[PDB]
Amino acid sequence: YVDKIHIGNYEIDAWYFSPFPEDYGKQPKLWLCEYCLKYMKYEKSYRFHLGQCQWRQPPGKEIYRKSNISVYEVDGKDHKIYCQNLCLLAKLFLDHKTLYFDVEPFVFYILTEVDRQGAHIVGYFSKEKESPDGNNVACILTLPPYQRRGYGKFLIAFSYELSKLESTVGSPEKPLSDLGKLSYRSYWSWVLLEILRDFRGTLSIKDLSQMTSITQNDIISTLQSLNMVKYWKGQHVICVTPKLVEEHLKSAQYKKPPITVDSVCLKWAPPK
Amino acid sequence: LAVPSWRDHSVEPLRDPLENLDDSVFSKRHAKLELDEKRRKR
Ligand SMILES: [Zn+2]
Repeated sequence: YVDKIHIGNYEIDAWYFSPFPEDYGKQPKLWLCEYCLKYMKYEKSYRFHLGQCQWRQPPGKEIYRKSNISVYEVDGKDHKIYCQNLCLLAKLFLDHKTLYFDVEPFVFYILTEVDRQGAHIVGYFSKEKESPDGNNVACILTLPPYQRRGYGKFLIAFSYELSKLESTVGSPEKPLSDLGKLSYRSYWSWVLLEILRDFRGTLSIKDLSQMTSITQNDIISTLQSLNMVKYWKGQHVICVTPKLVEEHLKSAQYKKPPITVDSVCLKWAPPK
Repeated sequence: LAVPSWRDHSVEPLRDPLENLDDSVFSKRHAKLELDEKRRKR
């Protein structure tokens, strides 16, 4: 059982088992390069690697840059080892995550804090290029020392900005971490309340779906938890009132994400 | 603990110095588990 890793300037306690291969899985501590994510069992390997490795960012393409955060798009087929290493890293903090080596069918979006020293990984989500159910996120993770800062909700918003450009709806693929579960609920609720506040709730479920790329099922689910939807005997109807929306946007429970995605800062289109 | 945590540790580079960090090494080490994963999915 790997009890902790050293990556960049942090030693982080592992939350869960991760199948680092062969003998690496038996080590009580592993050392990861914060840029290329290669794992090592010996401190000296790490320290030598520090001065040798010339990576100061994820591989792949920087597709987002706003202030000190950038997102890098990494295709599992172009940078297989990096992505395998990312998944093994993720699994240390992800209970329910199940593939980590068959990365070719995935694209990975790596969230980074950028300083003069480089672009530092703080989290990611993976996305199955060809989802038969149209899942727009497979797994999502903020690394522990960066949690509680809105990075999870940023990545979730980001996944929908991609879906919007693809002109489709999309939903995360079960299962999600419990923290992911709460970030989705919070992000969906805010997004829908923002719209129902500004449109005076005069739109259909389908409309909302088109405006946000949140699937109709997930919109309905969110509106139910908000007590703002009713099954008219054939279909779901939005039942919103000024009181409901105001006293929801008030309770600090529902707050704007501290970090939001600026479409103008996203330079990306789907493949073609 | 029941509540995993983290801490600031600095390590200095080692300039003039057992594991091979070549991509080659990783692809070899990972090759089989990839196949295993592909099969289980199939
Ligand atoms: Zn490296």
